[PDB]
Amino acid sequence: GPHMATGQDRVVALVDMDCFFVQVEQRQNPHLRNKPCAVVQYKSWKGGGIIAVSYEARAFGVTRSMWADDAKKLCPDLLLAQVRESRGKANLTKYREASVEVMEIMSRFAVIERASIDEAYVDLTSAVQERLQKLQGQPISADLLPSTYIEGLPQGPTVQKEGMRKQGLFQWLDSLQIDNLTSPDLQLTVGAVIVEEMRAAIERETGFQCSAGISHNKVLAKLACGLNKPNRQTLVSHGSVPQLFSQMPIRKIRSLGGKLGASVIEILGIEYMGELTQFTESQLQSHFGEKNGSWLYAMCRGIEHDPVKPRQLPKTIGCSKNFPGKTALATREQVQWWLLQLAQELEERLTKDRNDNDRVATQLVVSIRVQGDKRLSSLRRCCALTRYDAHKMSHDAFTVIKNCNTSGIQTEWSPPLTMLFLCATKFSAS
DNA sequence: ATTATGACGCT
DNA sequence: AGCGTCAT
Ligand SMILES: Nc1nc2c(ncn2[C@H]2C[C@H](O)[C@@H](COP(=O)(O)NP(=O)(O)OP(=O)(O)O)O2)c(=O)[nH]1
Ligand SMILES: [Mn+2]
Ligand SMILES: [Mn+2]
Repeated sequence: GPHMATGQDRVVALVDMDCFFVQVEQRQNPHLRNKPCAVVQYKSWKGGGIIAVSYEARAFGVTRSMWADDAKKLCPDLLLAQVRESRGKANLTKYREASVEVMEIMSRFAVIERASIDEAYVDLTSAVQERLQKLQGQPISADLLPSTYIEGLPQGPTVQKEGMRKQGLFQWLDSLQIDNLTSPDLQLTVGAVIVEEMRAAIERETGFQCSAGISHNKVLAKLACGLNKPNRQTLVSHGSVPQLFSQMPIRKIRSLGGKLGASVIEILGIEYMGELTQFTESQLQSHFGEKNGSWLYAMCRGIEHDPVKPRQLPKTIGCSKNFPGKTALATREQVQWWLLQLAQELEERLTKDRNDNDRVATQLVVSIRVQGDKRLSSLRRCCALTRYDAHKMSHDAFTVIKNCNTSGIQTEWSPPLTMLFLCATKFSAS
C-alpha cells in the first residue's frame, strides 16, 4: 500500500513533429500546403518509395513504404516532393537542418533527449516545480490548455470533436487538487501547460506543427503522443492506465512491436497490455529474461524508469545505400566508386559537425550486405578514423571489406554487394 | 526492388 | 568487437 511506489515522481513529455519531411517541403513550397502530399526517395522504380505522408493524403490510404505509383492509384491528385540526390544517393541534409531548428527551440525549456530526427523527450519535473511556485496555488484555466486531450475523459454523464475535448478537459480540471504542490495529477497538468507553450514556440518560430504526449515516463508519453495526432497533445495520467491498457494490443508499446512482443503473446496466451498484470515478476523474468521481465512487470502497471538522457545531438553519423536486384555492385571499380561517394558525403557531414559541435569521431564502421543474405548487415568491421578525408576513409573501408570478395578475379566482385554503409562513431571533444 | 538512417542489447 | 533487434 503506502510503500508501493507508483512511478509518479517525474513529468516526461514526448514531442513528435507531424508528417515531418512533408512539413519541411510544404514550408519551402506553399503550393503543397493543405493538400494530399507525400515525400519520396528516388523515382525510376515504381515512382519512388514514400517515406512521409500528409494527413490529407492519409485519408486516401496513402502510407509510408508505399510505391508512389500505387499511392497515385489511391489518390490521383497526390502531390509529391522528392528527397535531394547528391553523389548518386539520397541526401537528407535539409531535414537534418530543420530538425536542429526544432531541437534548439525545445532545449530552451528543458534539457532534451533526441530520440530521432523529428522527436525528443523532455524531462519537465523541475520546470513544473518552478511554475507551481509561481502559480501560488492558483487553479489552472482551460484557456491555458487549448489543444490538450485528457485520455479517458469525458466519462459517465457531445457530437463534435472539439466539444468532447473540452468536456474531458473540464472534468479533469474540476477534479484537480491545486493546494497540493506534490499531487502528480497537478504536476502533469502544469507540465501540459508548459508543453502547450513549447509547441506554440515551435510553430511560431519554424512554421512546423507537432503533437505531444505528457505522462510520468517515456513509454507512456510516447503512447500518449499518438492518441490525438495531428497538432494536438494528450495527457495520460497514472489513473488512466488500467482502462487504457485493458484494450491495448501489446505491439503498440514501444519495443514490443517485434519478436519479443510476439513471444509475450504466444507464450502467455494474452492479447492486451493489461493482461500482463496477472503474472508475477519472477514469472515474467522466467520467460523473457531478468531485464525484460522486470520491465514488463512495471510497465503493465504504468511504471518505467528509463531516464531522459541529456543528449540533443546524434551519437553516430552514417551514410548508407542499397543496390537492389540488378544494380548490385559486381566489380571492384564499382565498389570503390560508391565507397568514395558515401565517404565524400560522410566527410562533408563530419566536417560540419566538428565545426558546429566541438567534437571529432574516432571510429569508422563499415557494413555491407551480400546478395542472397536476408539480414540487414552481412558484415560489420571497424577501423580507426584519424582524418576527415574521404579518400582515406574510402580506402580504409575497402581495406577492411576486401577479404569478402570470393571472386578469384581481381576485377570482379562476387557475390555482388547489395548495400554499403559507412558510419562514424565514438566521438571525443575537440 | 522499401530505403536511409538511428539507438541499443547481447555475448 | 561483431551481431541482432526495434524503429520508421
Ligand atoms: N530515409 C527514411 N526516412 C524515414 C523513414 N521513415 C520515416 N522517415 C522520415 C520521414 C518522416 O517525416 C520522419 C519522422 O518519422 P515519423 O515520426 O515516424 N513520421 P511522420 O513525422 O512523417 O508522421 P507522424 O505525424 O505520424 O509522426 O522520418 C525511412 O524508412 N527512411
Ligand atoms: Mn513525426
Ligand atoms: Mn518520430
